[PDB]
This record gives sequence, C-alpha cells and structure tokens, in this order.
Amino acid sequence: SKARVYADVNVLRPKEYWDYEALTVQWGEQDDYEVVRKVGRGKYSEVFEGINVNNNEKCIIKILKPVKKKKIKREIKILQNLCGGPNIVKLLDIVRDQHSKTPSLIFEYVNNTDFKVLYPTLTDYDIRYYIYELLKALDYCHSQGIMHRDVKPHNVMIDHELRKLRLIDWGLAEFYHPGKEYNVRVASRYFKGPELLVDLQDYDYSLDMWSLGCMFAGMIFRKEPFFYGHDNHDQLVKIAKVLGTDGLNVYLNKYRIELDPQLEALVGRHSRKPWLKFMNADNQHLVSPEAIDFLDKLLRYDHQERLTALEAMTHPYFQQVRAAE
Amino acid sequence: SKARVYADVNVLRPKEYWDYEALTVQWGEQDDYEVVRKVGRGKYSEVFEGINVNNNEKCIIKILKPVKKKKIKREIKILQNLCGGPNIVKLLDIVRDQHSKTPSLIFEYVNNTDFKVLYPTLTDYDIRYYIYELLKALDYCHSQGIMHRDVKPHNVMIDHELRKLRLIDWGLAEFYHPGKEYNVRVASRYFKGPELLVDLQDYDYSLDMWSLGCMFAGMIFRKEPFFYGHDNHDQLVKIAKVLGTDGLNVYLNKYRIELDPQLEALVGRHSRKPWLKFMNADNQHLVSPEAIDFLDKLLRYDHQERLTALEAMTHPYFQQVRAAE
Ligand SMILES: CN(C)c1nc2c(Br)c(Br)c(Br)c(Br)c2[nH]1
Ligand SMILES: CN(C)c1nc2c(Br)c(Br)c(Br)c(Br)c2[nH]1
Ligand SMILES: [Cl-]
Ligand SMILES: [Cl-]
Repeated sequence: SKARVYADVNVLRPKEYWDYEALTVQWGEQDDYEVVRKVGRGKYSEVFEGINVNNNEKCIIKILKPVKKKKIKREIKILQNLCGGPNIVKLLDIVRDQHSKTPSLIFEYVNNTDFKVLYPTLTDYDIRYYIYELLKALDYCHSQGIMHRDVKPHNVMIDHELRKLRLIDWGLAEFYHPGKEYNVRVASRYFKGPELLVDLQDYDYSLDMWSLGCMFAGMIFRKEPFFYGHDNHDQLVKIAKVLGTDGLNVYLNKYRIELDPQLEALVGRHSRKPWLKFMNADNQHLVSPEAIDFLDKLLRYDHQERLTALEAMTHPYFQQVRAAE
Repeated sequence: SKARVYADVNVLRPKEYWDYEALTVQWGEQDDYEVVRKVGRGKYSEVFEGINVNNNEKCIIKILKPVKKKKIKREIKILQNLCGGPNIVKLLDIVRDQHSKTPSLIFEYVNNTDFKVLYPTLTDYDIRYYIYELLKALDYCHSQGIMHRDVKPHNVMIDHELRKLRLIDWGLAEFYHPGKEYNVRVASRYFKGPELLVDLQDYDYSLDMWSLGCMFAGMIFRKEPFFYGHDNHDQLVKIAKVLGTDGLNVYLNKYRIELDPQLEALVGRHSRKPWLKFMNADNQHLVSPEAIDFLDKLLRYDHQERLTALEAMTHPYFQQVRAAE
C-alpha cells in the first residue's frame, strides 16, 4: 500500500526537512514566559495560560513530562515545518528549566470552549463552517508530508465568538515515507481507523480522514463519541455493527491480513445499519442528505477509498461556506 | 430536482446578466476580417481561418446559417459572459453582411488537430493533462450559471505542439434557473445523458459531466465513440448493456418517471459489465486503477450522484498535473 497523493514529498525534499534526528534545538529564554493559570493537561503534559513578559501578550505554555530525545525532536521539527500554515497552532518558542532541563513549548493563545459545552449550541451552518476550517489544516499538513495521527475534538481548539479554529497536539505526528511500516499504537481509541485495529502498518495520510469522520458523526447525530468501544477489540466490533462485516471481509482479503482468532469471534456477522436510523428528535435539525453523503464517504474500511482532504473541501455540503469565502 | 451547486447564481445576479432577450447587439465592421480558407462546418454554420486586416493576426470566422433572433442573442450573450475564463474560446467581434445581414462571430485562432488523428498519439500523461484543462472550463461556466450541453471531442480544440485547449461551440448553451423545465433535445447523440433519454426536463450542470465521461471513456479504452447508438432509444440500450438495468430502475423510481412501453421492451434486463472487461492490447498502456476510478464516478444514471467539475479536478488521477502546476 502507498498513499494515493503526496507520496513523494519527503523523497523530493532535502534530507534536513525530514531527518528530525539530526536537529539541534536552539533553546530560548525560560524567563520570557510566566505561568498565569492551568487550563488543560494530558498523559504527556500540563498546559497553562501564560504571559510573554516582553510584550505582555497572552500565550499558552505546554510543560512536557520526561520524554526521550528522539520523541521531542520529532514533535518540534514537525511543528516548525508546519508553522504558518492554515489553522495550524503556531509554535512560538522552545525553552527549558536550567536545573532540571524540563522542556516547555510556547504557543499562541486561543480562547477555547470545551466541545462538551460548545457543540450543543452550534447551528447546522456552524458545523459546516468549523469542519471546513479543520479540513484546511489537514490538507496542508498532508501536502507537507506529515500525518497528524490523533484527530479528535479535544485536539481542535475553538474561539466561538471569533469563530477561529486551531489544530493542536502534534505529539503523535510523523513523516510519510513510501512503504515504511509504522507503529499502529497511534490515535485515540474512539477515533482509531480499522487499519490500526487489524495491524496494517503501511498506512498513510488517509488514517486522519477516518478520525475526522468519527468526530463529524458525533456532531451531526449528537452522539459522542460515535463509536464507543471499551478496548481495541471492542472498538472494532462497534464499527462492524454499523458498517457491516461483508465490507470488512473484502477489506482483509485485498490486503491479505488475518484477524486474531479471538478477534474474529467477537466481531461476528452483522448487516449494515443505514445512517438515517441514527436520526432522531435531538439531531433532526442537523441531519441533511448532504451531511450524510459526506459522512458516508469518509467512513470506509479501505483507507484507499476514503476522500482525501483536498477532495472533501469540494463536496457540496460546504457550498455555502465556500461562496462566503 | 435542483442543482447541488451554483444554484442561485442567476437569482443573485442583476437581470441584465441572464435576460438575453433584452440584449441589443452592437455590430462591428464586416470588412475588418477576411476569409483565408475553410477549416470546419456544421448544421448551423461554416467556419474559416481568417485575417484581421488591421493587425494581420490570424482569427477564426464562424458564418451563421439563417437563425432566429432569440437563438443568436442567447449564444452571443453567453459567450460575452464567459469571455476571459479558463480555456473558454474567446469571442472577439460580431459582424454581419449589409445586403443579406448574415451574422458572423469572430474568434481567436487555434491550430487544432482532429481528434481522430491526434488522440492515438497521446500518452497516458497527455490524457490526464488535456482532461484537466477541459475541467477548468467546465467548472468556470457552471460557476457563472451556464450549462454547455454539447460536450464532445469535436467541440474541444487542441494545439498539440503548444498543448493549449479551448472549449468551443456555445450554440446549445443555456442559463440555469432553479426548477425550470428545459428541452431535452440537446447535446450530441453518443454523449447524451440518461436524463435526456428518459425525458427528465429539470436537469442541470451535471448533464455536462456525463458527456465528459463518455469522451474520457473513448480515450482511455480507444473505443470511439464509447456508447455507439443509432437512435435515441438504441442510445439508452447501449448504456443499459454496460451500467446494468437495476440502477436504471432505482433511478426511474426516485424521479417518478415512466419509460415509453416500446422503450421498456428494447432496454430489457442486463447485468453490469465491469470496466476492466474493456481493457485490451491496444489500450493496456492507458488503463490504470485511477483512470477507472475517475471514470466510474462520472458515468452514473442519477445526475445528482455524479462528480461536480470542482470535485473532479481534485481526484488523485490528476495528482501529477496539479503538482507540475
Ligand atoms: C491539553 N493540551 C495538550 C493542550 N491544551 C491546549 C489548549 Br486548552 C490551548 Br488554548 C492550546 Br493553543 C494548546 Br497548544 C493546548 N494544548
Ligand atoms: C465547426 N465549428 C463550429 C467550429 N470549428 C472551429 C475550429 Br476548427 C476552431 Br480552430 C475554432 Br477556434 C472554432 Br470557434 C470552431 N468552431
Ligand atoms: Cl499541544
Ligand atoms: Cl463555435
């Protein structure tokens, strides 16, 4: 398997673009940035609103938990490669504690509203709008030779009053190289593609398009998360209960993959459930034939069959958003 | 049925853009342009290479056969609306014989090579290239509220040494208005969509996308024309012998259309023929999985299901063409 687009980007670029292991970090001044208040957190970090003492501007400070040289250089390099692209969070500076040498990444500030409070208030048009903004980001990083590998609402920051969107947390991102076999332990569970769940390791940018379909589905049907599995095997089963096992089977045959026996039994046999059966009284104002058609073309087993980011931005679902632009 | 894109263009524009019947033509000087040699012809005209005596530049002169005021004002207005758009033939002047008042349209010159001689020489890449150039034209006129309604190789002029392409003959073109019922006697027979052949009159820009799929199919399989019918009923039958009647049936039910009894019998019952069965030793160098995937998404019964021009330009078939650009 190889990507159907952007496949030779890293082949054509000079090796310094992608050989992140060769990077030498140019540390900035730790004292330039002061912590004002905690605002988020995760497995690999703690995040605060900060102030740049030089200009008194707001910023975001991501203090890293102890991390391997290899891992952090990958995140920094990718962020520097993407800085300035459409709706990509901007990395402003890199600094670290002298005594402990704990690294911090410094980012632009965003007045985000957690998706559990904000998404219930979004109109039909609002949803088209914000998802179009997310696609710009994704087409950009793919075209720069990079897969995000952790798309999900928690990693999409939004200022609703300004209506501005940023794609954050580049911790799992990686450069695409034709035929390379990748680690499948990426993404977040409710958003993992079938490739990750059946151990197909030569995957590509198209993984991110599955994750986006998962997110999009949660929003129009107001059912979050859409595929609600408890573990990786159950995750594959919940998908199978909607998409159907026949297409899962044609998928495994073409890639010549075999399911763990245990897996196979849990999955079972199931007929496809059409998307209007998800429609109901709390979501009836958001489900339209164009929303469903766009969704349908993202959530496919065969990664090679999904819309690219570039194709998705042209779907008539977004026609109004494009016209306003 | 309504278009899925560009539907309100003529609604939003001032009435002078589309009310062609109100046009007052501003005739130019007949003597400015001298006939040098005949180069083409058709049902409604005769076409010559000419010279602009002022600047000694080459041009093309389209002398019209006797035509109704309504009809010619439609063609002129549409041409003036589109002049300067990507790969649209440029209308330079309009003139007429004083004694007889025979109208002539004056156009830019193109050193075209008839498709029966040129297409056999085109490489795989050449085909991607020229078809991408045709799509630019089509997305442009759709976005300007106009359907071409006669797409076909005879109406695509090409200078192979310069590799430049122009979409010509706007004689059947018309403005799109939501819900209007159109005359189905348009297009050329080998390129007519199923809508025209079953008498569905509220069709839209998507008609042109069928015609393009017909052309494209002829080129990669080197089978011209691809659907070779002798009359309108036989035309529908040849299509049915490839696409299959089941999808034809789901089509007629959704639009609530009934087939002439006579028609129904000729058509019959047929299973779909997959596109690789057309592959053979004289076309094996042009048929690729991406060519076939793109084709497949143009040739659909349901006009509402076809790719738009804008979506088609993003298909990975054209990835190399886009990169070079
Ligand atoms: C939890 N985590 C990794 C995270 N939270 C963030 C928030 Br809140 C903002 Br606003 C920004 Br900008 C970025 Br960068 C963030 N990174
Ligand atoms: C037969 N017909 C209607 C027709 N033939 C054309 C040719 Br040959 C050229 Br080159 C141009 Br430019 C245009 Br306009 C043409 N129009
Ligand atoms: Cl982050
Ligand atoms: Cl013409």
